[PDB]
Amino acid sequence: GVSVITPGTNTSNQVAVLYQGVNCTEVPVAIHADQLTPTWRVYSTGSNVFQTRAGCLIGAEHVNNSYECDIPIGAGICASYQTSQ
Amino acid sequence: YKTPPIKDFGGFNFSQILPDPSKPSKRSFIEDLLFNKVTLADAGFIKQ
Ligand SMILES: *[C@@H]1O[C@H](CO)[C@@H](O[C@@H]2O[C@H](CO)[C@@H](O[C@@H]3O[C@H](CO)[C@@H](O)[C@H](O)[C@@H]3O)[C@H](O)[C@H]2NC(C)=O)[C@H](O)[C@H]1NC(C)=O
Ligand SMILES: *[C@@H]1O[C@H](CO)[C@@H](O[C@@H]2O[C@H](CO)[C@@H](O[C@@H]3O[C@H](CO)[C@@H](O)[C@H](O)[C@@H]3O)[C@H](O)[C@H]2NC(C)=O)[C@H](O)[C@H]1NC(C)=O
Ligand SMILES: *[C@@H]1O[C@H](CO)[C@@H](O[C@@H]2O[C@H](CO)[C@@H](O[C@@H]3O[C@H](CO)[C@@H](O)[C@H](O)[C@@H]3O)[C@H](O)[C@H]2NC(C)=O)[C@H](O)[C@H]1NC(C)=O
Ligand SMILES: *[C@@H]1O[C@H](CO)[C@@H](O)[C@H](O)[C@H]1NC(C)=O
Repeated sequence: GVSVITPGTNTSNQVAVLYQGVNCTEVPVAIHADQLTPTWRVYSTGSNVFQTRAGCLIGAEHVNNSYECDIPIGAGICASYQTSQ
Repeated sequence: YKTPPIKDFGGFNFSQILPDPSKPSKRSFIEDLLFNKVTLADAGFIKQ
């Protein structure tokens, strides 16, 4: 499955995608070279690709802090919208 | 809440039920038995 992470329509248009139960090597192979079910590929470039237990997280900067869950993701990961922003 | 390092509980004993740091999974002794007893399937690991 493919799920979209957003902090709100107008809080920001910035969003992150999750390929739950996927390895962070096929989504790079899911670049615009081969057109998978998703059509957009601008974020497929990455530069912030993060691999987690739940799957592959793209477009979301990875930090090394601890906070209360904002948006559940899975396998001990929650993402929020903080600062730069 | 973190348990105090000194286990002075008036003779009452909880070492087995309290976590032991040595365990890679910080689980009490009894908890480990429960994990082994359950023949879990479809763990959902990332695998590869
Ligand atoms: C969050 O903090 C941790 C550190 O507690 C970061 O892990 C690693 O921390 C070291 C030192 O800051 C980073 O420097 C590199 O360390 C490696 C160790 O093998 C060394 O070979 C390199 O020459 C360099 O000195 C390291 O890059 C950093 N990341 C690792 C090991 O993956 C952690 O990166 C931080 N999380 C972030 C920025 O998202
Ligand atoms: C609870 O009672 C005893 C006596 O004070 C202590 O807990 C005991 O800790 C040992 C671990 O050493 C447990 O088994 C023992 O293991 C060693 C190897 O490590 C082995 O050589 C011994 O023959 C023995 O099998 C023992 O089961 C355990 N007993 C209990 C009731 O936990 C501890 O000091 C006491 N804890 C508190 C809070 O009073
Ligand atoms: C996702 O895809 C990447 C790449 O396809 C996988 O990276 C692979 O990770 C394993 C280890 O986890 C590597 O195997 C290693 O081989 C050396 C000998 O060459 C051995 O000494 C090590 O103990 C280890 O077994 C492997 O080289 C590496 N690359 C590939 C193509 O497999 C990754 O495992 C996949 N899954 C995740 C969660 O990343
Ligand atoms: C638009 O902005 C306001 C901020 O107060 C809030 O209603 C929300 O962030 C947005 N409206 C939505 C998501 O319906």
